[PDB]
Amino acid sequence: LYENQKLIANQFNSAIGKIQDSLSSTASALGKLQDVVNQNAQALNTLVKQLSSNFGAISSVLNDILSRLDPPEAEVQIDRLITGRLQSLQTYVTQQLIR
Amino acid sequence: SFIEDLLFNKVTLALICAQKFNGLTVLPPLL
Amino acid sequence: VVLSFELLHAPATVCGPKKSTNLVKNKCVNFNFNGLTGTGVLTESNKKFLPFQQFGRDIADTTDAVRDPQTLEILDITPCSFGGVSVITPGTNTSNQVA
Amino acid sequence: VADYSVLYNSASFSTFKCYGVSPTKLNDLCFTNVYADSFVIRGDEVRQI
Ligand SMILES: *[C@@H]1O[C@H](CO)[C@@H](O)[C@H](O)[C@H]1NC(C)=O
Repeated sequence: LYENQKLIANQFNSAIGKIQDSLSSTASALGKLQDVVNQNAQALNTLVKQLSSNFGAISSVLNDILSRLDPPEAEVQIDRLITGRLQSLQTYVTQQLIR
Repeated sequence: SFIEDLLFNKVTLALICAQKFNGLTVLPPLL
Repeated sequence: VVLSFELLHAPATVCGPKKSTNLVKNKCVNFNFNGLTGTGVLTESNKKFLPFQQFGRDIADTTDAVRDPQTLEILDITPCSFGGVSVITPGTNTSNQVA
Repeated sequence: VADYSVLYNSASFSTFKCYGVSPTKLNDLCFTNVYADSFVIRGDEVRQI
């Protein structure tokens, strides 16, 4: 080391510079963090998008079903819709715990 | 640090306020 | 006689003679804008809209933008401000005051 | 404007099956349009439709 101190420092700083340029050049060099953030946000996006599905019920807007049908049949209709949303949220939670 | 700012502005983070309207907010990170 | 009803998102033509009332702003209300039985505060913006339609959807897949059935006017529904409560509390023996 | 509250009130209706929505709730929702298909059928096949 003491035979090559200045050379070591020079190489070190040139390496710092090449790191600067390599990072600032392309986005996909930093890939793991982008992978994790995209996976989480995309899973959450699928979760929130799932609310648009009627799951076999009359519609997806719950308030529309409340306005349309009577409680003695809104019972079964909302039962189907809630069990569907519950299943979707449950699989989301399990995959969230996996990650 | 200098490299840190490159890294911050190179990661794009997320509609987002529409999620808050349906319960599933994002809790703030502690640190 | 069979009365076939195609309830959907469209210009409201025929419905019951329930008494209408004027609007309010910055106060969340249990509005019913021709089946749109949601809740929230009503504001305005500068956005465009179809000449005849009454519904404005979002990525969350719910009605966000509305046109009044009486006077054609652009309205923004933002559901009444809400969040969650976090009861910060020390050990029960330590104290009974909670933040 | 349709007085769907009072149309239901006529006791002549012997087979009143509202598969779409509950009868008393006909009053609130606003219909995009409406089909009114009228005819007369046999007394036996009243519930085949
Ligand atoms: C009473 O509260 C104090 C608060 O620190 C705690 O240390 C103590 O253990 C409590 N007493 C009992 C009997 O648990």
